[PDB]
Amino acid sequence: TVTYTARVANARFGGFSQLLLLWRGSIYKLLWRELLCFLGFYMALSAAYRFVLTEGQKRYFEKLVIYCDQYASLIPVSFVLGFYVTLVVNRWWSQYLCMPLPDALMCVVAGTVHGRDDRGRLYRRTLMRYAGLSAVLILRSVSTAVFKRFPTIDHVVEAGFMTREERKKFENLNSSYNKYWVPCVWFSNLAAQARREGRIRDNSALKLLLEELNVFRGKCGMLFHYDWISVPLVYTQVVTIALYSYFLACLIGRQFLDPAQGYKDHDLDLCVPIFTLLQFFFYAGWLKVAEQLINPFGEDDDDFETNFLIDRNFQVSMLAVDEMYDDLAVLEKDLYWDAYTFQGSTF
Amino acid sequence: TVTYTARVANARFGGFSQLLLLWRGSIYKLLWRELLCFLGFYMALSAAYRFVLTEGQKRYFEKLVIYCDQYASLIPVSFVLGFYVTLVVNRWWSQYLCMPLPDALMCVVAGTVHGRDDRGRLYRRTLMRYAGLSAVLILRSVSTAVFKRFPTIDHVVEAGFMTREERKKFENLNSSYNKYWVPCVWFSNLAAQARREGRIRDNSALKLLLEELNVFRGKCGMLFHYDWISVPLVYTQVVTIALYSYFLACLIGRQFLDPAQGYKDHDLDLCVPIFTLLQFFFYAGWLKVAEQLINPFGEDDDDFETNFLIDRNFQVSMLAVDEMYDDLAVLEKDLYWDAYTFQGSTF
Amino acid sequence: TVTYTARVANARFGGFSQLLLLWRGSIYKLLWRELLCFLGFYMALSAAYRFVLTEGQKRYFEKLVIYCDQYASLIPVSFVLGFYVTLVVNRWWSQYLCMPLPDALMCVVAGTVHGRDDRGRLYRRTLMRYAGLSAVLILRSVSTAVFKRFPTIDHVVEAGFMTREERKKFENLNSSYNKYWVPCVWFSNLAAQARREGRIRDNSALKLLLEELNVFRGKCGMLFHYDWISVPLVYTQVVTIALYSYFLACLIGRQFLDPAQGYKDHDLDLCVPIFTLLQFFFYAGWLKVAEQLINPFGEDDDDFETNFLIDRNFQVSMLAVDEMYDDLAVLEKDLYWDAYTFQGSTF
Amino acid sequence: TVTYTARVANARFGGFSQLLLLWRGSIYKLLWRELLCFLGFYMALSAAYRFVLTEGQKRYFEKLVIYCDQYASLIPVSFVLGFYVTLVVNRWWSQYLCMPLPDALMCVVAGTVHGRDDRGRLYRRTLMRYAGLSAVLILRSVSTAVFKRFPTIDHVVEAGFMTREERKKFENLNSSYNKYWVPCVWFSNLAAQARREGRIRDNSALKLLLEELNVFRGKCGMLFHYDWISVPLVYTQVVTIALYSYFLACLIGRQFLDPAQGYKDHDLDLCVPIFTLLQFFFYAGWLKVAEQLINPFGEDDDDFETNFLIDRNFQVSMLAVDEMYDDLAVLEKDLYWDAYTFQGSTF
Amino acid sequence: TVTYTARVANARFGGFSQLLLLWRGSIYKLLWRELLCFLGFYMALSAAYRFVLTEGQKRYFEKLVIYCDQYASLIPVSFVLGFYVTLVVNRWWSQYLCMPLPDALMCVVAGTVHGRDDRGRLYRRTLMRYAGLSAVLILRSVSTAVFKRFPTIDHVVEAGFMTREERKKFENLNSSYNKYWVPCVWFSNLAAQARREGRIRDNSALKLLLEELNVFRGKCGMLFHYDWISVPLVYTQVVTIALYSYFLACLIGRQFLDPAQGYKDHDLDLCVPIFTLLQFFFYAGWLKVAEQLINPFGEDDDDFETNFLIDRNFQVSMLAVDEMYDDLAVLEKDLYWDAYTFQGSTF
Ligand SMILES: [Ca+2]
Ligand SMILES: [Ca+2]
Ligand SMILES: [Ca+2]
Ligand SMILES: [Ca+2]
Ligand SMILES: [Ca+2]
Ligand SMILES: [Cl-]
Repeated sequence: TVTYTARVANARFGGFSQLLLLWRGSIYKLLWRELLCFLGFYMALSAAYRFVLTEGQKRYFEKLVIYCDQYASLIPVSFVLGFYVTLVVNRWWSQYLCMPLPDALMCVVAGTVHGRDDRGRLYRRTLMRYAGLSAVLILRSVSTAVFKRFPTIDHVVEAGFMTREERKKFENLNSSYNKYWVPCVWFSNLAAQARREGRIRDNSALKLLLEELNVFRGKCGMLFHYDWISVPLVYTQVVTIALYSYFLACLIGRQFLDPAQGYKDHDLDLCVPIFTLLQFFFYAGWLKVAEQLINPFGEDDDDFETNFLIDRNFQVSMLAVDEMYDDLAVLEKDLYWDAYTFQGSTF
Repeated sequence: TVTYTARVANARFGGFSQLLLLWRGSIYKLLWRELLCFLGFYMALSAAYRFVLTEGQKRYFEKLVIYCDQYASLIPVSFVLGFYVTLVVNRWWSQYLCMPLPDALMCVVAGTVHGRDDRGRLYRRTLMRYAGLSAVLILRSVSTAVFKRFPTIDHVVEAGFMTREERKKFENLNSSYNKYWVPCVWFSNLAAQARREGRIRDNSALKLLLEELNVFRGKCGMLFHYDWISVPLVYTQVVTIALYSYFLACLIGRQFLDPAQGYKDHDLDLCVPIFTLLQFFFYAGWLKVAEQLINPFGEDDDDFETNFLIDRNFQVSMLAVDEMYDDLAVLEKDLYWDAYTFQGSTF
Repeated sequence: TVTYTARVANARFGGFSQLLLLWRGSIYKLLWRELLCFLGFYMALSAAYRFVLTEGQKRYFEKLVIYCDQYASLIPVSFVLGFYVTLVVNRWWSQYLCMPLPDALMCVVAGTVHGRDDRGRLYRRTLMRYAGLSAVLILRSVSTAVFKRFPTIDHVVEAGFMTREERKKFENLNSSYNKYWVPCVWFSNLAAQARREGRIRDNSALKLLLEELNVFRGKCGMLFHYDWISVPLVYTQVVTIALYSYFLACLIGRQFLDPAQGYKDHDLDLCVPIFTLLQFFFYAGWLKVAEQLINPFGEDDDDFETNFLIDRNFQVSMLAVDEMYDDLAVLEKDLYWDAYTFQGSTF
Repeated sequence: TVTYTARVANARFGGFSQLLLLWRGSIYKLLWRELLCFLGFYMALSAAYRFVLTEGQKRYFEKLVIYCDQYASLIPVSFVLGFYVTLVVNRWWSQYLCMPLPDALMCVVAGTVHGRDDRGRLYRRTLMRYAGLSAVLILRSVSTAVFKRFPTIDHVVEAGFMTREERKKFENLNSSYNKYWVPCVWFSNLAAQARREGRIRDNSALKLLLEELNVFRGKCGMLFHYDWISVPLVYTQVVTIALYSYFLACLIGRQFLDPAQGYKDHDLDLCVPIFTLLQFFFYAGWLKVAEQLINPFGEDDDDFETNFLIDRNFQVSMLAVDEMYDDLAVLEKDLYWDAYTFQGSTF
Repeated sequence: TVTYTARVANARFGGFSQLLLLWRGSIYKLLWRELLCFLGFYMALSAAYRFVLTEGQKRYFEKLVIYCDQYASLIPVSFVLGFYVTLVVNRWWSQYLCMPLPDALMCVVAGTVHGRDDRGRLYRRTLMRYAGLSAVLILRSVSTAVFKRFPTIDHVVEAGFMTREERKKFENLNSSYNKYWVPCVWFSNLAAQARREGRIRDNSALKLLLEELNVFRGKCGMLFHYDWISVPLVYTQVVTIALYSYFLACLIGRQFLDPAQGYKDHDLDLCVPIFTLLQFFFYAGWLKVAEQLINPFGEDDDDFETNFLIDRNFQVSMLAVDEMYDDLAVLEKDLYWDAYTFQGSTF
């Protein structure tokens, strides 16, 4: 994730111009290799036309260039590209919204699971750790960065998210499918035990805990579903082929023809195809943004910071349910007890 | 479902190029027959023009080709195609999101339905089996793969989702409509019985169970509704006719005319209509993706894996509510009890 | 509703081609009269130009035809048509999703309203009948098919949805607005009475019943709102005028001019305007789909089957709450008690 | 609101043609003045060109007309207009969905607030009146029609929505912001008092009442937010300028030039610019629909009927909670106790 | 926020024309500098062509101008601009909807937290102050205006949102991440303490309080997420480059060429490029609206009034939970106890 929100707080004279000088998470970084390859192929073809082909071969090549220039518009590059990019971007934001967070669960646990002794601390910490463990399992299933951080369940145990006994129970479970849900069932069982023990004082509190757990588990399952159901491969292949074929055609149709031949619209020999290069930049860059966003759990610059989120979530949950439990400041009267540096359209 | 999420984790130099070599769930697989038919018809027309027609017939054919080329643009192929494909894709993702899953219900049941003896196991297993049976019934109603797996209710009984006594009750019910909902009413009655028996310990737990059951049943009903209310047949017919008529016109208008006739824009005889073939590839491929996604419960490569989901859901639910019930590891202090391989825009 | 989901389960070679042979709920059925009128007017104008007008009149007519052909593009037919059709289609699916269904309510009632005697049956049946009656009232308010089935409240009473005493109470209520909500208030009062009587055993059950009732009543109210707030009449008039004016202009601009006059682009006299007819087919068909879908409660082939839904809902609700109440099969061990015909991207 | 749903129940031969004869809430009503002004300016320019300018001035004017005709396409009228209209229409439907309705609250109150004596009637009536008063306050804040009906809080008191004592409390509250929320806090306090008094019999009933109150208050707040956060003024100014500049350019570029000058595409002098007038009609009408819908609480024909809704809501709420409370017909066996005028795709 | 809802209540003859005279929050204010720079560069190039270049240099410049004019269309300015602006506008409205509001929480607190003595006042005021403090913390994290108002936590303490003891607890918490959530955990702990003390009378009331708290905290977290996950920098760079390159090309291609050279379409020398300036105005203005809306928490005229909202929310919450608690007017019979200044489509 490359954040630039602060730079664009206000619309200024050189507002978006300053952002053109950024390299990390930039379009130049994503596309310079492809732009170089396109320019090299175009230059090779141009040099062959200028210095290799004979006069008759040059005449035939000019006819072919005119033909390609006139008929390359038949490829609906923008038609397919726009739909594909819209689908990818919508999926991208939806996937970000599906990353589980323990904030609601930690607030509920701090408010509902009680006891200042070691057993109450154990209950709260274990519930939050079960939530975090389920999140870690799903993330290592769907994210390459998290998987690299946790290439085995032994790594998860050493990171403290799972214990050795929990590891034994986890591995002894006979199931050929992803087990990211197991900590959620552990959470349900532990919450039921706490309610039966009196640590959770009422049935409404247990119900709220279970509802928060279901929301968390649903976000984990949504992450799994997004990982499984990719964007249809047909769409990806179609857009890739459209872009590739269009610019392969432009390699010929956008060639500078000899101005002495009087061809319509071929009157200025600029050598470098500035506008063809700009069009390639824009279209290939659109597709490259789609490529980067299609799997936002990779290791691109603009991909989600899943490891940072794991660390932050675990730290915050443990703090909230252990250090902050029943640790309020005395009720004091505030500043305005005795009371800077629109009413409507019809009023 | 053809998953390629891992291949596209990062935006690489040859990122989407590698995906062009996939056959299963590809555009080539879906469209090679149609492309071959179009090319064969075009080649037949070209050969007839080149070797059969007389000089005057050729002149008239050239006039007709020019006429078709100039007036085939009147058919709004992209206008209708884009709207149709957008509608189909939105319905496709919505339908996937409507497939029932027992995860929330299994967590609630493991947390709320109690008893380590045979009766408690029976309660939990039967509740999860009722959910799974309702899902199986709706899926065999709407999915051809599931129906092939379960062509009769006898198959459902032999698969273990229904018992013989439940089968008798199910068949004795006098109703001419789909009975996918019957297991949900069984679930409600059984949950009420468990609460009255004391297995469910509080009214809040029963309420949460019923809410989860309603969510599950609502997803089943949404699957039924999507199966019933197809995309309007008028739209399908209109898009099919638009594509067919446009490319039937292109069969004539895209013909290579004799360059010796001096016709504007007919100067190079390439024989093979490369760009016409590419345009057909793209437009027909867009419509073929729509065709494959319109009913995502068929047997296409990219259709949903409903049988796999049935098996996974049943296995996971049974495991969670039977083997994992009240089977927690002792409360142990975690690694960080005593405590790898951004704050905001204004900070 | 014309359902063709099964025909399109798989993407086949002749996939959407087979659907072109359907008449009921087809584009041909909706548009053949208009296509015939357009063709007749075009043919009348063509015959007048060919056999009536004098040479000078023909020259002026040719000038007018060229003028109309060149300036008819100024009418943004697709621009307005696409937005209108998108709005109509979104409203159409939303309206279908707003049709009330008693499934959630029937499950809750079967689980919460108790008693195997006559009084308990009366309670459950009356609650479900109140829901069904409210749905019937709203549907006869908004649907022409339902209104034809129930042209008076006497018809509703004879259909069994309302009793004579309930009819007296309903008619004695002094209100000038639609009374579809009255059965919902009856439902609330009856549920409160049942809870006070002990038939509903806990306050949570009553709360769940009231929440389900509110969801049902909200769907009824949404149906009322969609019926009341039509698509803005300005949009309908604008799209109708755009289509009509565009094709009235095409009646002149698309005329076949005498090829002996050497007019640019008028070189082939085909008599029949194939592409103009195809363009009219597509655009007028788009508008006709909008026309059919704008009020989906009419009597079009693709309109919702409201009477079928009323019958199905009443039958299923009565069955679920009366015959299926406390009618479970004994708890039996299932097939897999002792245990056919993907893990992630990083795995 | 101009409702025409019944007229469009079925797709008929003259389906949308009949709607062209409606005046109230029509495009003609909204746009005839602007169309007349455009036509008058065009005619003035045409007369000046025909009868005032000298030959050399006419030649320069013809050059300017050709220049304007060719370069007026640079203004992206449709590009900005479509986005603006889509935004406005989405906001319009969202705003309609945000108008508070007392139906859910009245059902809950009739089911939960008890007592057939004067005190129970007082409780129910006062709760519903507090909801209605909050709605009235917000509506008079955001709607010009409601404000005209209630130009002062004295008008609200005389309408019966507020009492004199409540008025004293309302005015004594020291707050410089809109007070539409005050009746909701009164509702919360009164519901708490009723629960403490025993009129509300359980804590779940009070919770459901408070949840319904929060939904109602949230809709009121959404109305306030929509009133406050207008569509960005930049967008409105940009679209207005685009339309105005485009058609000011068309005033010159669409002029009929002398056919004797042989200018390309200027061969027929029709005097009246039929297609330019039609294009203005369509584009200006699109913007006028946006103008009418941008604030749907004004006094346009198609604006929401806020006063009617206020009256209906108050009448229905009072009826439901006072006359219909505990006023059920005896439990009678229905018609079908002893039992007119699809199963799936795979079946 | 520049509100103009009242000005546009009705569609009038000079409806949107009046809005063109507004300066604050206008397009002119945002874009006059850029328009001036573009005009100055164009004028410099024009003067150089007219008075500096030699005849041969002028011929080459004319060729280059024609080349740029014909090939500048290859840059898909509108294609990228529309998608970018749509994304930005959707994010803008979503971000506004995510600003936390205490209305629901204040209603719940006034209805559930009881006691007319000093301790009850302390409880209610402290709960609402915790909500407001969490909102202030997140807003100063994401908003530059709020941060300027509260550049340090000392400023927050002096504003009365935090106490000195709460400040000590807040700073002693060992966490490297944003602490906006800490007041929410304080709220949970304080609500639990109040319930244990009897101030909250039932478990359902505590559950409702915790649910409202979770909604509030979720909106705060959504604000944080929107601040963190910016619009992809690739999209911003691509749109900026597209606009800049297109209008840099127009600087040359839109030059007025010497009419004596007989160049096609260069016949009228107007000196000032009116339509090029209008096109720049529209496209650059679209991008400037995107720039202003991309971070709606800056200090633009149309940015959200976060400080006003903070003040209003605190004042209203304190009033509702302190002055308005248990402060109802006696239950009086209303005006209509004894009872101004549509039924459906089928009726
Ligand atoms: Ca990626
Ligand atoms: Ca399929
Ligand atoms: Ca209809
Ligand atoms: Ca209005
Ligand atoms: Ca800003
Ligand atoms: Cl609840």
